[PDB]
Amino acid sequence: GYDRALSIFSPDGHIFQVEYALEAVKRGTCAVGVKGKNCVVLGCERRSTLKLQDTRITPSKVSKIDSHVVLSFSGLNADSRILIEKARVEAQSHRLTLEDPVTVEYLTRYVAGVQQRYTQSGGVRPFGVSTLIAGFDPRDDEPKLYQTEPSGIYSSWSAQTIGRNSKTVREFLEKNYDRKEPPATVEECVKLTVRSLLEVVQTGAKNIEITVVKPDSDIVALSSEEINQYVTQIEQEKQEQQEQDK
Amino acid sequence: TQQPIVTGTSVISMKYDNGVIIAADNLGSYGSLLRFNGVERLIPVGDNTVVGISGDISDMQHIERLLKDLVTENAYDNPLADAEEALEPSYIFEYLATVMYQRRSKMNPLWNAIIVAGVQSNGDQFLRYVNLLGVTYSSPTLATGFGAHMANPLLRKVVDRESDIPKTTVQVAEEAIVNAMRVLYYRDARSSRNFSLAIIDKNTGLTFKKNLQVENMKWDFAKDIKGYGTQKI
Amino acid sequence: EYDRGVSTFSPEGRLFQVEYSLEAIKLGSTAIGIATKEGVVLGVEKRATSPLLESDSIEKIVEIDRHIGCAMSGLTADARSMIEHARTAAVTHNLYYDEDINVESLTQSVCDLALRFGEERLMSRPFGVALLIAGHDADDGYQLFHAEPSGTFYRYNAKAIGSGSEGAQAELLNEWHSSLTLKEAELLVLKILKQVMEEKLDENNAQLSCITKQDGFKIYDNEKTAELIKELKEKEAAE
Amino acid sequence: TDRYSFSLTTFSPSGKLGQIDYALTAVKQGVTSLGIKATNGVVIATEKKSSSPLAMSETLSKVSLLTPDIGAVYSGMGPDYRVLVDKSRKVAHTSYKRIYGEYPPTKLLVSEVAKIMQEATQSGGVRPFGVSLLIAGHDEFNGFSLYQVDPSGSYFPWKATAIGKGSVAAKTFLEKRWNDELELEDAIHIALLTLKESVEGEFNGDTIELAIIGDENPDLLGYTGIPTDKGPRFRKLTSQEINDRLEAL
Amino acid sequence: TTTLAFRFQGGIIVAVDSRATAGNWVASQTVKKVIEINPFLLGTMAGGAADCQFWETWLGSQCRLHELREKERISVAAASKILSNLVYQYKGAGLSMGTMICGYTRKEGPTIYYVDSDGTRLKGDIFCVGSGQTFAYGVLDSNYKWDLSVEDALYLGKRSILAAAHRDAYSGGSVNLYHVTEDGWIYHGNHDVGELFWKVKEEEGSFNNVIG
Amino acid sequence: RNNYDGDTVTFSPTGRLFQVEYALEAIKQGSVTVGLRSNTHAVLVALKRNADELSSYQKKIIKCDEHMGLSLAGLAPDARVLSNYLRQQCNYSSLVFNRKLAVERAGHLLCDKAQKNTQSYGGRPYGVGLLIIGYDKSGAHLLEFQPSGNVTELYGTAIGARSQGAKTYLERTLDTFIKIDGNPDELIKAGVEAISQSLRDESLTVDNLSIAIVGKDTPFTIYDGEAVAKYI
Amino acid sequence: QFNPYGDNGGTILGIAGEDFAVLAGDTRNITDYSINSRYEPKVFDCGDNIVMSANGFAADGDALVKRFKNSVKWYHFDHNDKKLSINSAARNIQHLLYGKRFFPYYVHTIIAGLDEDGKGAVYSFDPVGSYEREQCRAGGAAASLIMPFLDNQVNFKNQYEPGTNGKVKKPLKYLSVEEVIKLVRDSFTSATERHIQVGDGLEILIVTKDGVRKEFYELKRD
Amino acid sequence: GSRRYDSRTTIFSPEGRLYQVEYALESISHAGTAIGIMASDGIVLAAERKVTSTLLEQDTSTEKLYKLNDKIAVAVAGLTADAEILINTARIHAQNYLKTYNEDIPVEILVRRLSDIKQGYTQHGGLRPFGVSFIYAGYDDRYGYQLYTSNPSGNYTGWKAISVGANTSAAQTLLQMDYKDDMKVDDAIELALKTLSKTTDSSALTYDRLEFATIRKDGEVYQKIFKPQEIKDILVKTGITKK
Ligand SMILES: C/C=C\NC(=O)[C@H]1NC(=O)[C@H](CC(N)=O)NC(=O)[C@@H](NC(=O)C(=O)[C@H](C)CC)Cc2ccc(O)c(c2)-c2cccc3c2NC(=O)[C@@]3(O)[C@@H]1O
Ligand SMILES: [Mg+2]
Repeated sequence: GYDRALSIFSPDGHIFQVEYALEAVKRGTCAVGVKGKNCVVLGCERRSTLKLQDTRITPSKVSKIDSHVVLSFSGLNADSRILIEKARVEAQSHRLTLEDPVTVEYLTRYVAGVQQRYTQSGGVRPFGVSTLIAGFDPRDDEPKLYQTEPSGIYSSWSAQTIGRNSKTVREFLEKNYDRKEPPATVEECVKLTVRSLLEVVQTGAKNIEITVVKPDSDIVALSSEEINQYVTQIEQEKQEQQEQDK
Repeated sequence: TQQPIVTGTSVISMKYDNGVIIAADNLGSYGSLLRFNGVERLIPVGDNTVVGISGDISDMQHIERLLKDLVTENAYDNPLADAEEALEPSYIFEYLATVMYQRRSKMNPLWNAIIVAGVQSNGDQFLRYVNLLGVTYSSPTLATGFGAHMANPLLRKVVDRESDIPKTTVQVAEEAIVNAMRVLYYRDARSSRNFSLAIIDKNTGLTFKKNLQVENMKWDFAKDIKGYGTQKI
Repeated sequence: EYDRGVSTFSPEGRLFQVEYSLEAIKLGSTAIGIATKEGVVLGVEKRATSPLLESDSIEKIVEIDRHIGCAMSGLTADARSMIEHARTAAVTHNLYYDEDINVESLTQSVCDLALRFGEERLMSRPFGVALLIAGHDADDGYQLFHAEPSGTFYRYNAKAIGSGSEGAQAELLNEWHSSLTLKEAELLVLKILKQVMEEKLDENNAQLSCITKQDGFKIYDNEKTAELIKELKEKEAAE
Repeated sequence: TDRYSFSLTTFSPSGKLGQIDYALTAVKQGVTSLGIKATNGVVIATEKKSSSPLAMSETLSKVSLLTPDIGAVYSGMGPDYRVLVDKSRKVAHTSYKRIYGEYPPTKLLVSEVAKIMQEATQSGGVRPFGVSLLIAGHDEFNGFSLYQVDPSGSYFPWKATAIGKGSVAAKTFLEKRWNDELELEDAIHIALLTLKESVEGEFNGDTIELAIIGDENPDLLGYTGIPTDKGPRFRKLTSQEINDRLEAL
Repeated sequence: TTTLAFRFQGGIIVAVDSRATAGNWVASQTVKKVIEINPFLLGTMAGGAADCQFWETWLGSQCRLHELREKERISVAAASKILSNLVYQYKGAGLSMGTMICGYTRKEGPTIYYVDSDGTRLKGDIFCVGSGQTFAYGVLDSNYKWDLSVEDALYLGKRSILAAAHRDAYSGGSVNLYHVTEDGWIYHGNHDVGELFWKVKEEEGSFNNVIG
Repeated sequence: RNNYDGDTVTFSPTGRLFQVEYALEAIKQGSVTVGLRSNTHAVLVALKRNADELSSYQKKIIKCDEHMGLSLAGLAPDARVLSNYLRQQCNYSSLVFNRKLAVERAGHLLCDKAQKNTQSYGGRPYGVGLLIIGYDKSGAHLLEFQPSGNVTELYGTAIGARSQGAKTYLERTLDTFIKIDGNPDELIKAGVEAISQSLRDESLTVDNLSIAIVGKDTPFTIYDGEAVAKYI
Repeated sequence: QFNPYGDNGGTILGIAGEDFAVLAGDTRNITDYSINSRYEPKVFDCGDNIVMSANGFAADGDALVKRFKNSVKWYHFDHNDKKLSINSAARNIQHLLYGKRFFPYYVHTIIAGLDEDGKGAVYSFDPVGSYEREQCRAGGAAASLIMPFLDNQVNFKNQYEPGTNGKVKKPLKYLSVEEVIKLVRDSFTSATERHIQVGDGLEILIVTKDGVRKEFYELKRD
Repeated sequence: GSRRYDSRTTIFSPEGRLYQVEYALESISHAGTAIGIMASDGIVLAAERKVTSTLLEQDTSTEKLYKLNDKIAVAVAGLTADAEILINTARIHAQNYLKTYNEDIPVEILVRRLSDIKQGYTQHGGLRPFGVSFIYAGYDDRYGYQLYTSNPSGNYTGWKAISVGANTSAAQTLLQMDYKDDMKVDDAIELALKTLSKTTDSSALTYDRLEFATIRKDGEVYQKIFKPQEIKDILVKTGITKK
């Protein structure tokens, strides 16, 4: 019934609704993804503002699409749920018709196509969500990390960040990530993630949420105590650097 | 239509040197009852085409309505509808044939056999056949139903090949048509003595004769037939 | 802007959204194609927006069929559906006719989607990407086509689209001849790309591909492209 | 082609649904109507503001029957109320009686009509209803009840209330005059007093409408022989009865 | 119609006949019952001539589309399951087809699937489909061994098709042979049954039931 | 202009449809083409336009049926849409009635197809003008079609940029070319001269010239490239 | 109760030589035990030097021929007047027939022409589209009568070289146009002698690299 | 034609916000206050009636608290009619889940269904969003006692204690100051009543302007909707009033 063209071109060659969706993404909590030699780490920021929130039931920023692929997002949470549900449905459909779980690239491409269709269909607004999809291809040990934007563009990244203050975290990553020597162990990857988050998540480990993906469908979310241990070690090394200068 | 109700019997037609002739009785049969007398089954379209229909009378009237509507629609925005852009016999045929084949393929056919006969703009004699199955064929002599079994053998002895058409005159063809009508009245139970005959001649135009009757019938020998074998009185 | 319809005519006789999408393409990346009697060459600027972006995941040159390749410029997201429709069209024409679809026919079928927008079902906006469709058929040999969201398509001996398309096109007009070879076209695409690119062109921010009658449509790997880059460097150093 | 598929009632930056407030305003300019719930019946009443003295006021009824135990009165735009009473009767028949063999209780019928009215404030190509309704009903498990339904689609249960022009003064008078021990005739008297307050012109059985949801009137059933089927509880008072009760105001 | 396919140490052996009949009337004996889906996938048909031919060509089109989309060869499992879901969508409509999808991939190795119009899809090592599948099955299962040479396995497939063509009246014409290895399928010639029978009878000392 | 040029469903206070005029202006900013008929033949001469020197020349002549074709001026996609509809109509005529579609009826169908878009909200009127040549049971016919829905039969006309020169040339040459019966080459040369009467700082070449001919003993055929060198 | 199918008899034959093809058909259109017409051709020229015949149900045959002619027109319209290859025509006809897989054209289809290499070629289709390229194929009523004769006199089946102890088959050889015309005439005379649905006239279309020509011969009318 | 009248309710602002969502949130902020508090042995819902009149039948009045099933209740803030529409849909979804799986519906599933409905209304259709905020209080065998909240934006979250409607900031601050993880249901009742009495815009808290509900624990949960006399008794007992 309602087919009004909401996403149209502007005289300078811009689709305003898409750009405003990107801005809505920039207003959401921060999310980061980093590739190791044999693991992928996804870190996310929790809004310190809310204190009476019970984490036993509140949805986490990292959601499983299959047993081996996870998706984090920045932006509107409801559109994120929509995209995650569609992605899970498509993953099960690909499993059913191909007898093989989907590749991270394929799931990322499906999500990007959904977003692009929402940027070119009538009566609908684009998704106010940017996504980081991570995992390992079936029977493959090479890590996989991808990013999709509201505009429908998707691309692979050694390490990436989305959301508010993503510029600072991206600078920290471009500085402290050597393509030649990725974090060989899971500990190095998690430490780099927690550092990148601490560059902007000023409050503490309570607001940091870390998940680790390892081949053969090994997805585990770190407890707040382990994140606190990591933050404590990073602070002790920072104070050691402060003392070695003396 | 799934089974015909009121039906008309055979329709005969043949070519000659300057045109074509078609004819059919005026009977509408409700099965074994000769219910309706005076039922014209020759539909003249324009001044150059005649459509002879046999089968379900209701579908025949539907085809009459379709032909009238086709003439009306061809008249629309056509300053040459009375001339170079008039309805040719081939047009009327092709339209009816498309309709018949479509109605067959939809499992709701027009329970009819149609013979379109006329003269084209260049004087050529057009004479073609279609039926509820959509089967189309064209022969110098065309008949439907019992005619196809009885009328054609008589009419084919006058024009067995195309080369025989220039040799046949209007009188010859009309006499043959009348003889075939008489033979059908002899040997067809669903036939009538009253019929109609149309002549489409590339020079005189359309000559349409109604209320014709089968004449010169031989029945005297029936007085000498007594018993089915051994009976003598 | 929003006060009018998407399929509204300007007083000059043009469709607003079409011209705006043309501007959007102007702000797009660079794509250059050159067609010669020995094959067609397509080169694109990857334009990785960060050193952490894995440049391999920048597929701006896609295969429509073994005999038809395509390069995109602008909003590459929009290109997805077009590429799918093109591939499907090719395979469907094969299934229906046991033969390869003509390059011009594929380009026309792609363009038939461009103005299928507005308010059976139409898209809201026209496409925001332009295409260079290169191919080979037994009727018109090697062919290179430019396809715009304007529904119109042209056949170029050489064509550049995207940022810098003006100067690139001029240099093509000055450096093209009917006796051009395949290696010469590769080096020419490399030179024009290195000129119009803000970054120093290497085998990671540029991509090369070629359609030949023998091997079909092949995208050059990083090593062959880097060797061609070294050859062009030696050529330019000694001129 | 109904291209108006978008909402005509949206939120303004001040957090206001403009069309709903304007419907309520149009209601405020409507003729005063009122309802009073007693211990053994409910009463609804309103003023018969005719257009021309040539027009026959009895042919147009402001008080209408929904079900044999549920009646309704309104304030606002007449035609909206007429189409609403038609829809309410049909929905009471379909979404309940054709399923349970009995007429719906008052609360459920009010909820159905409120859903109908709410759809007007959110659906495409439509304005909210320009009426406010007072529904007086009786069911076996909830007794007597009086509900008010606003254009916003919201409804409230009232011990007694009024809507229209003299709404505030009427509500104040009812707060000062009502108690939880009134009989039906006491409620009728209080309603007549409140109407005499909220009217300036003539006040007689021919210029006011008043109906009651009280006891069952088997004489109005039209058929005898079923002991479980009693007469309807809704009854509009005749002009003679109205004038008889006015003579003792 | 008689088709057989079995995997062994040297890959996969596929063997079909070439007779197509319309009742007692042999409509043709030049029928190619192996459809080359792609250089790595073969499809053997049995049953509905138009059904099998049309839908295996459509399967080839779908496999080409998958290769274009995913930049990767389609697996024997996925290729067979596409046609399986198709025929199940057409189940009960009047399709009569029994096909074998055979392939060699790096992920799966050598793989053979049987798919019929009833929706059945079975991965297997030895399959025979058609009117003369029983004679094939007999000869195969009596002389089968995983340690067969390429020569011996090709000859065994040829001989099973030959026996099925001799006994079954609806199978005959000529034997079409195929060998599927890592590098794809290799065509091993069209052998006319009329002469192949006499050759095998003279060289094997078998078919002693026929006068010759 | 403003407040009345947003839709094709809005009438101007003077009684004008502005979107229609904007489509007509889109026509005016196109390549020039000319059509001329006698009583035995009908010729379309079109000047194909190119982007630059490395680009092809956009096709301007489309074949609708063995007896009828057209030349476009303006939007190429709308021209293709209308030509495909006309092909469909001629094909339906031939298949259902074994009849060649009259050029007049084709013009009527195109007029109604355009009027459909010039009155309904959503969607734009077509943005291309057409010159239709056709030989039917009444002889040769030339039609000029504007996306306003107006189609007119003429002995000769022209559309596109600077079409007035060709139109005046035909107005003067009418008494001459109406008599060129049974000589295709002379009518082709007359059309080439008519289209040359609309050139500014440009010369006719084999690459930019397209010819179309239909007639009694000539099915609708198109000449491009070396085939037109005989007229330059 | 309404039967949407019918049989019009008829017989068609297709032969392919070195640089030519020939498609012949009887011109007798019949129904039950009655003759409808003695000259109703069913071997048609469709253009691009491709001759087609769908023999069996006359309505379905005519419908299929008209659909294929329309397909050739639209193929010229939509592909720059590209000549339709014979294999492409065969594939398109397969799809046309399989379009009514569940309401088939009660016709056996045969097309003839030249391939891309300029050699003669014939393609045969069952009523649902299972197509095959062959060198000789007969279809229709007398098909069972002509096909074995064809296999004997065109592919030299069962014919061994004399004295070779039944070991050397007759060398398969391309036939001349005159010989295939003789074979067609003999096949159709035999069909007229033994089959009641064949006769009246034989019409032959010969497709060479120069185009399509017609040869008509009379047949018995019994 | 009709393009001139379309408000386009589902479009982004230049900042990246949904106009109608923010305006509905404002409208809800202008509505009554509702407070949910989850305890270790139960959950409590309290709400203030903005409809206040001495002639309002508070017995048959439920404008803030509604029952979804036997294990889930909702506190409403905003337009009551849109709230009832969504509540009807939620009850139907709960019963459909029951008919399908023969087990009571988990709370978060119902919450996510309602939130996705809201989001769909904030992305397509060109219709106005639902001007309603929901506080869900439920019990499932998986997570025990659960307290959720949802707004017109289609977003939903979970809470130990939460407030919606008017003056939510001061209410949340007070709750965070006075909440303890080990409190009981009576402590939750006291805290909710004190927060409502301290953040009310009226003279003082009275029973006639209150709705109260408790989900308590046998292996069976009890969903008690408080009646006027029970509300007056719990008010005078907790010390908010005296009589
Ligand atoms: C090489 C692959 C299989 N080899 C065969 O040799 C198979 N033959 C065929 O498919 C022939 C082809 C031909 N050129 O004759 N099709 C018909 O005859 C047609 N049937 C007819 O009734 C007609 O004509 C009608 C007048 C028009 C449809 C088409 C058809 C229809 C429904 C079917 O369920 C089958 C075939 C079918 C299925 C499974 C096995 C066999 C079948 N039909 C059989 O005849 C066979 O038994 C044999 O196995
Ligand atoms: Mg005979």
